Amino acid sequence: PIHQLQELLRLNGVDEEWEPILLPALMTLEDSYLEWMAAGEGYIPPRDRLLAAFSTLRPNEVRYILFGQDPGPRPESAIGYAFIDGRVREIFSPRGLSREVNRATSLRNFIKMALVARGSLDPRDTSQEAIAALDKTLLVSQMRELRENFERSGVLLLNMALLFTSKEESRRHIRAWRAFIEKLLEGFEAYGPTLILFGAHAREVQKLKSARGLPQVALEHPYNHTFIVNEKAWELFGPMDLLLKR
Repeated sequence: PIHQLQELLRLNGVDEEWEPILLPALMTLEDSYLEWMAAGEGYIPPRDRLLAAFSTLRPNEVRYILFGQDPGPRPESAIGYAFIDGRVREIFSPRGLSREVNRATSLRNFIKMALVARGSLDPRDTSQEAIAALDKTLLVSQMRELRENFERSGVLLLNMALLFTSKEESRRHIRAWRAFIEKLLEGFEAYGPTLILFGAHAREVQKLKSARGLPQVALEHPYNHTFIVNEKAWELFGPMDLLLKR
């Protein structure tokens, strides 16, 4: 069971530094569950990416924990990060945002919000035309790069459940992973990262005894167009400059 867990961390490229925090948390899962997960069949993302959010950051670099619900329904979308859609490649296109970004509503509005936050777009014109006209030499061009700048800001992209099987079971999986999220937050108490809580998650995470210690920022949810012009979102994400290429 532990041997399997250290194989799992490996398989995902997660550094040994994570073991004091990650192994206890993963040890909160029931063991029928852990054997099944070790078989690595019947769920997304693939087992070698379950822990992808932990594969670059080290515990002492985490400054923000950004929550999502679960890896979602599309296999191509789920790559082990809470908020990033695996189907996106190019952020932009000659008419503005790419097709993949535009269908991913939350990400479309988050990117527009970032463009507004840095002052590239005026909050009253965030059309695809306004975006198409902007000079993008200094901005990232790939979803890969957006996620990497999430990690350069210390943002752990954490899903409440690290795997998905089918829509109907998502609730069950979330209940299976709660103790894990929770031991996990227990481990960060000393570090004190800020929990970034979209929509219902804010209220939900209050039920965790251990979320109580950590600082929190409750925002509404980027699927709403209102999120584009929400100045608390500008204040939180602006200093990260997530669209600036490095």
